[PDB]
Amino acid sequence: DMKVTQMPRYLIKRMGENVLLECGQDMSHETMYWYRQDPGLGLQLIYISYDVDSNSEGDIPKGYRVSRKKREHFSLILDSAKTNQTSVYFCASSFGREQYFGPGTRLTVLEDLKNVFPPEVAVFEPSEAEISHTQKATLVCLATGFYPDHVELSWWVNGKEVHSGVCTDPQPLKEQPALNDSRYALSSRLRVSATFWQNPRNHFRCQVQFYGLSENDEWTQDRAKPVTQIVSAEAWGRAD
Amino acid sequence: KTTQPDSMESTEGETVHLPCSHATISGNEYIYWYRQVPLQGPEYVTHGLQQNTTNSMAFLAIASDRKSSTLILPHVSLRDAAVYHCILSGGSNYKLTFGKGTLLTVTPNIQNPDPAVYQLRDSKSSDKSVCLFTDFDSQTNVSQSKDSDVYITDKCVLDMRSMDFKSNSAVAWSNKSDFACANAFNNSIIPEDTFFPSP
Amino acid sequence: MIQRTPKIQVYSRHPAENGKSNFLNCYVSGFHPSDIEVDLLKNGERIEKVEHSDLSFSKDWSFYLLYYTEFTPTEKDEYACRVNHVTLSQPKIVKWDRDM
Amino acid sequence: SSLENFRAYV
Amino acid sequence: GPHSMRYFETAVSRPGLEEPRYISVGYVDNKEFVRFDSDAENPRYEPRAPWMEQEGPEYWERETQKAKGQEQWFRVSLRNLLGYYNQSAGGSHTLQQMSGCDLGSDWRLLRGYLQFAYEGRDYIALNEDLKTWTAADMAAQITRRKWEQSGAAEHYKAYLEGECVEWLHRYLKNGNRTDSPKAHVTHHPRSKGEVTLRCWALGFYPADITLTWQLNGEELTQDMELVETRPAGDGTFQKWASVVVPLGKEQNYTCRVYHEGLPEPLTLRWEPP
Ligand code: NA
Ligand code: NA
Ligand code: NA
Ligand code: NA
Repeated sequence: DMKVTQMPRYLIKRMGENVLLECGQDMSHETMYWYRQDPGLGLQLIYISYDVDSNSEGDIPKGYRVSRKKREHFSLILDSAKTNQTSVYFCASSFGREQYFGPGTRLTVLEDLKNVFPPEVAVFEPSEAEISHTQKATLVCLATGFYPDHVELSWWVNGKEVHSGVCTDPQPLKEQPALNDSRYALSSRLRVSATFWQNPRNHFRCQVQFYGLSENDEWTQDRAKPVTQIVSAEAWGRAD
Repeated sequence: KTTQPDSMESTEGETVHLPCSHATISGNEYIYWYRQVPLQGPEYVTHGLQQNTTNSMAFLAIASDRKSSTLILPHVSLRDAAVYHCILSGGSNYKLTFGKGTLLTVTPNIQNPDPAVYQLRDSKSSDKSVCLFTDFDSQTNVSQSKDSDVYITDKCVLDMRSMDFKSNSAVAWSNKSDFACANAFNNSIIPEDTFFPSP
Repeated sequence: MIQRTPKIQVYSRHPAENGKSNFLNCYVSGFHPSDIEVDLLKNGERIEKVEHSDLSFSKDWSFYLLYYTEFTPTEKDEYACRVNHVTLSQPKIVKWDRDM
Repeated sequence: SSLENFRAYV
Repeated sequence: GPHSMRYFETAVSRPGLEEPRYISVGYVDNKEFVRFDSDAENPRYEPRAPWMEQEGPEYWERETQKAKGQEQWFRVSLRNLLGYYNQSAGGSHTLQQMSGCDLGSDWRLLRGYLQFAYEGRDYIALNEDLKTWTAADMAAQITRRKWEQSGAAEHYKAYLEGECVEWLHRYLKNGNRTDSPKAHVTHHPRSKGEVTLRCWALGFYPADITLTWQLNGEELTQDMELVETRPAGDGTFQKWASVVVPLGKEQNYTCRVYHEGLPEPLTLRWEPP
């Protein structure tokens, strides 16, 4: 019932382009908020909306403006994106008790899109030594060579998304630690019993959703356009 | 403003006590607690104006002079690991000022550790490999490699709820021919009885 | 919604004494809504220097205000209060009687 | 000293 | 002894303009001591009793900020009310609020008050327990559910039991006091052989008073003519009660004046020459 929505989860924008971030709440709460959060720093209020057309600047309003024409929505507008507006933006609402937060939008503002790459995805099968030693089987998924850090990795067993027996790296590694524009690598594990892995009818899929370029995004480069896409890697269980 | 310790460490299943100091609180200011898992939306935990409040998520104890409080999380779960923010919220105010908060880490209680480093092969290519360090006790931390061509993840906990089972793991991989699962985690303080299957 | 028409009283602050400075009051009470127009009149002409109390209300939520001006009564000068309110079809005039 | 109303509106 | 503080707030919506018309009047022992008025050139809380003039600049800036907060609370509340009552059209949508506390001789909270009216009728009120609400209609029940869910009563209780009582103490010490009525009887022609005797009570505070006419300790059969109690304009009240009596019999009639500031009720009459 208490739900605040934000889409997309990730967005790439070129420097100087306009941006529109949307937030919705069907509970018709009077109060809505826009915050941003840079890594290692706290949530900072950009603007608060007390009601339709009743907006007040927060702590860091510069470079933003808002729109609240109906109580169910609250928009954040960046008229000319700056690279230093790369951040995670959270919207919130309240009826007078606590604040309810949206899932956030990760915005990455880039000078150009030449360093934008989708991930390559590989599944590493369980070792026979683990199977014999523990009677468990661990699959490893590596998502490599992606930039910016705009991925959502999920595991699917027999066409069903799974969370049990899974762990995804909370943060990706830099493929070239010394570079600020280094591509990333992310790993995840899925662990099952050796008997489950040994059934050839069991299907495993590591899926990586990458949030890259859109249709209205101009691409003048020679290489394959790094569009928003799903990149997967699959494996079946086996007896030997 | 509130003041909290930067960090708190705990093992799952134990009680966690998160202290908060707010000596300049006014009579009309509530004590709210919010938590945030990295990169996720913050989530309300509890609030109170005076004395004690109990809900499904936590217990809040407020001192009689209202100058300090404590969030108590009995039998913590791995799902409770987050940054916990104690914030003053004026009863007439919709604004909040998020401070540093307390990073709460909760380690799994590994029942039967069996530390081991396994070698995993790519599903489609026979040349690509990864090293998996797993089943070690929560006391061990995994350091990055001394070699820049070697990638080592931080430890991660996976929870197989169907059984009463949790396990820690870290992954290492590289392109250099000098790399092997026997030397992969050399820069970490790993158990002496770590299992290295003989190739 | 309830609307109530104002009750009016016109009187002096102190017992009237010809040639002695005093205050002419028009007390409007029991009215709802609060928007009201009140004029104090001297021989049928509107008095310019008129002040009023701060709007408040009674236990039944009805408003009350006191409108007042300094005046020096005489045997022949006549005074009144004129009130308009949404519940009235025409302004209501109440004459000042020093004995009441 | 005046009351400032609880943040929840009517 | 017993003392009280109250704030009487009125907000009239003007949704086509920046803010509603908003006025707050504060009282100590039913005497006005402060006021905030949006109709003023520079809206701010101001003293309305000379003993408040010693409070200090921080007090006035703090009170003014609370009033600007109340203005917004009333504006959004009035927009909600507009929707609860299906956008029923009107030029004077009014939200009124009364709040405050009664203090006893032993310095305890005797009674806390918080009640609202919309369009001149009861809307929602905090009950004596300072924990539950009485809702007057369907729209007020929507408000009640919202306030029960958000724990609103606890904020108001904390104010009434705390800040309200503390500041009422501070005011009583600042202001260091009943004014007894001074009465007189006036004599007026009425008809042939008859006269009007008018018993006046002036300069009294509080407003509560009783005037009666008697003859040799006994009540009169006639109904007295009286006027409702009215303010004099200097913080004091007036009232009169009249009887019609035979010319030459005036001295026999007595007026009695009952007031809390009187050790005993007044007794007076018209004295003939
Ligand atoms: Na909600
Ligand atoms: Na199976
Ligand atoms: Na207090
Ligand atoms: Na309590």
